[PDB]
Amino acid sequence: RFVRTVLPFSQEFQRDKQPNAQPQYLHGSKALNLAYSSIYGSYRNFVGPPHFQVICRLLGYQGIAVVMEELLKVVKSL
Amino acid sequence: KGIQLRKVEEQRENDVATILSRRIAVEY
Amino acid sequence: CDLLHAAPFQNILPRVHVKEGERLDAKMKRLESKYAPLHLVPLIERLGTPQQIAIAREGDLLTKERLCCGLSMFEVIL
Amino acid sequence: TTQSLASVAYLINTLANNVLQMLDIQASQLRRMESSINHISQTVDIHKEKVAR
Repeated sequence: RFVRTVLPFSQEFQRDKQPNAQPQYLHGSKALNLAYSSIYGSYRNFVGPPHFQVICRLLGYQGIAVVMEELLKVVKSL
Repeated sequence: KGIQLRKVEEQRENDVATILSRRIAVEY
Repeated sequence: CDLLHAAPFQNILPRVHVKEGERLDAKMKRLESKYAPLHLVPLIERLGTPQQIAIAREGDLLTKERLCCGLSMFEVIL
Repeated sequence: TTQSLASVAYLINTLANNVLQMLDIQASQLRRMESSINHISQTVDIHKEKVAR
């Protein structure tokens, strides 16, 4: 499993601002939103096999290949 | 470049549906 | 896991238990003829259309050939 | 009056039959073209998977 570091080296990510909408475009209602947020909050403070399963399943061969090529470029640059 | 385009190229009446959508969106 | 689910339609039977005084080959033949209705390519070949047959052949070829069976990626990265 | 009623009924019947047949033919065309479009979609998917592999 991976875990975040203590005293993090990078804080320059500047991620996109969260969009908002009515509850029926998310899980479906306020209670359902809260329930699912609580359910998935358990996956937030580590990276492990389940995350990799999801990543593979969503990226397919195309995304896996491109990501590996870009990681090779990153390591070459470093 | 894609994120820059998406940010700058944002979105841009006498339709009832539009009026109701604006009303409910403000209501949220 | 993806391959474990294509077996019935591709005729990959498991090894069967032959009890006292039974022949493994004839037993496997009986099992194969039990499941012969599940085998997709011959069924489409018999009842299908030339375009259907070409598409089925291509799809079966794609399905049965996966990296898990006789390929590796880490060594090339290294 | 009898002649008029018979003639009008005959004409309406023929029009109804013609419209029915026309609709059925169009439905058959669309079924066939749906089959062909599905085949094209399958082929395109096969090609994309081959490129990915």
